[PDB]
Amino acid sequence: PEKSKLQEIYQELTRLKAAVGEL
Amino acid sequence: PEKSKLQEIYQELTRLKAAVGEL
Amino acid sequence: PEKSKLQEIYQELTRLKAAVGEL
Amino acid sequence: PEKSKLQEIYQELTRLKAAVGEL
Amino acid sequence: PEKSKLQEIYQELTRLKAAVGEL
Amino acid sequence: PEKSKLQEIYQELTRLKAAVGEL
Amino acid sequence: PEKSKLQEIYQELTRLKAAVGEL
Amino acid sequence: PEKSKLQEIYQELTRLKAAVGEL
Amino acid sequence: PEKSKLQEIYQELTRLKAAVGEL
Amino acid sequence: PEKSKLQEIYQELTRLKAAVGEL
Amino acid sequence: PEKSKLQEIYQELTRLKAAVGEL
Amino acid sequence: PEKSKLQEIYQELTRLKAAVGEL
Amino acid sequence: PEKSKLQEIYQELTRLKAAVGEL
Amino acid sequence: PEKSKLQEIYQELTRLKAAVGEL
Amino acid sequence: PEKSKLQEIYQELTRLKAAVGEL
Amino acid sequence: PEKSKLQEIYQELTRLKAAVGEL
Amino acid sequence: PEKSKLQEIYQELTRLKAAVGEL
Amino acid sequence: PEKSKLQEIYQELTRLKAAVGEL
Amino acid sequence: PEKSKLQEIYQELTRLKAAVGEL
Amino acid sequence: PEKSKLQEIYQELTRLKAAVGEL
Amino acid sequence: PEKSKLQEIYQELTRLKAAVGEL
Amino acid sequence: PEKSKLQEIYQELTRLKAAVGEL
Amino acid sequence: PEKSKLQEIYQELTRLKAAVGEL
Amino acid sequence: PEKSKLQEIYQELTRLKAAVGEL
Repeated sequence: PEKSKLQEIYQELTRLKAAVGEL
Repeated sequence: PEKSKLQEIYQELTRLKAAVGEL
Repeated sequence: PEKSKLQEIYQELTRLKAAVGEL
Repeated sequence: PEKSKLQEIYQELTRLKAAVGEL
Repeated sequence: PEKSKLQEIYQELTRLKAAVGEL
Repeated sequence: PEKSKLQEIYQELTRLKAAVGEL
Repeated sequence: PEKSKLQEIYQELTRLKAAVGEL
Repeated sequence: PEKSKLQEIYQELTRLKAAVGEL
Repeated sequence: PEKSKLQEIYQELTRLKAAVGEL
Repeated sequence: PEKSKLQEIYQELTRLKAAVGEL
Repeated sequence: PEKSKLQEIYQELTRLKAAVGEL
Repeated sequence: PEKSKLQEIYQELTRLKAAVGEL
Repeated sequence: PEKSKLQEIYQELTRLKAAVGEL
Repeated sequence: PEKSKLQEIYQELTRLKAAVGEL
Repeated sequence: PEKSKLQEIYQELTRLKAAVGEL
Repeated sequence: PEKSKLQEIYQELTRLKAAVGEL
Repeated sequence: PEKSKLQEIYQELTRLKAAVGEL
Repeated sequence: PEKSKLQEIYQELTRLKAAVGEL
Repeated sequence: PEKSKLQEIYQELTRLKAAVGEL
Repeated sequence: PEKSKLQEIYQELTRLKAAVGEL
Repeated sequence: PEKSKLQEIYQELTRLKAAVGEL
Repeated sequence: PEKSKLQEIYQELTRLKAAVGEL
Repeated sequence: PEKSKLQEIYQELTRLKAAVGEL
Repeated sequence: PEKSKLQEIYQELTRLKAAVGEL
């Protein structure tokens, strides 16, 4: 597992948090 | 921790993003 | 990072998916 | 990948779970 | 927002429809 | 809460508007 | 969609029910 | 369910309240 | 306005029709 | 109260007007 | 249509009944 | 039932009151 | 004006007709 | 009181006028 | 037609009856 | 029954009173 | 003038006719 | 009193006038 | 014809009866 | 019976009174 | 003048005729 | 008294006049 | 003819009877 | 019987009285 993978996971979570905040 | 684990995590996030987009 | 950490992360995602399915 | 990264991921999930519980 | 809220809204509408039908 | 619920609510309102227009 | 929205919808319905009861 | 749906529901209620006030 | 009001109006008219028929 | 009620009231008035015109 | 309208109609009928009783 | 209906009813009553006053 | 009044008028006329027939 | 009553009264008066004219 | 009219008619008849009784 | 009828009746009575006064 | 008056007049004439017939 | 009575009176007077003219 | 006329006629007859009784 | 009849009767009596006064 | 007077006159004439017949 | 009586009286006088003329 | 005439006639006859009784 | 008859009778008596006065 590489650093760039966890970043991409973290970045998805961020975009999921923002979507819920628009519900 | 192996690569296939983070993929499965990433893949779940994807299916969570899609579900919220149908709310 | 240890295996048990990614499992706990995966398990949280699971419980988040189920909550959204009850919205 | 370091321990502090998975913690930050876990912590985001936590704050996402709480937001959905307020929907 | 939870399921029980939309039900209570739907149930009010129902009782409003019935009242108008008695006018 | 799912999309089909708000539709059913919207559809009831529609039939309530039409009933009042016949008073 | 937030909780305060469905409340405002519910509250309008309430004031509509009361108006019809004065017809 | 999206924000624009509850608005459209709220807006219908408004036009229903106004119609009853003309009875 | 309620159903019982229009009935009472209709019933008065009836008793007015009968009175004129005795003139 | 329904449309057909006010019509029946209006129709009675009509027949009362005609009776008085024969006095 | 409002309550005060049917009252005013009912009140006119009353004064019409009384006039006929003086014929 | 609409406002214009009760007005037309009220207006007929008026013309009935005037006719009786000419008897 | 009531029925019994015109009868009393008619009845007087009758008794006037009979008186003239005795002149 | 009906039209036919006043006619019968008027008709009696007529026959009373004619009788006096033969005195 | 008003009550006072039939009275005046009745009163004339009375004075006609009395005149014939003096013939 | 109309006003003009009772007048015509009253007017006949008048002409009957005058005829008797010439007997 | 009453019937009994003209009879009394007629009866006097009769007794006058008889008196002249004895002249 | 009827016309035929005064005629019979007048006719008697006539026959009385004629009798005196033969004295 | 009035009462005072027949009296005056009756009174003349009386004075005619008395004159014949002096022949 | 009319006024002119009793006058003609009265006038005959007058001419009968005058004839007797010439006997 | 009465019948018995002319008889008494006639009777005197008779007794005058008889007296002359004795001259 | 009748005409034929005075004639019979006149006729007696005539026959009395003639008797005296023969004395 | 009046009473005083027949008396004067009767009185003449009387004076004629007395004259013949002196022949 | 008329005045002129008794005069003619009276006048005859007069001429009878005068004739006797010449006997």
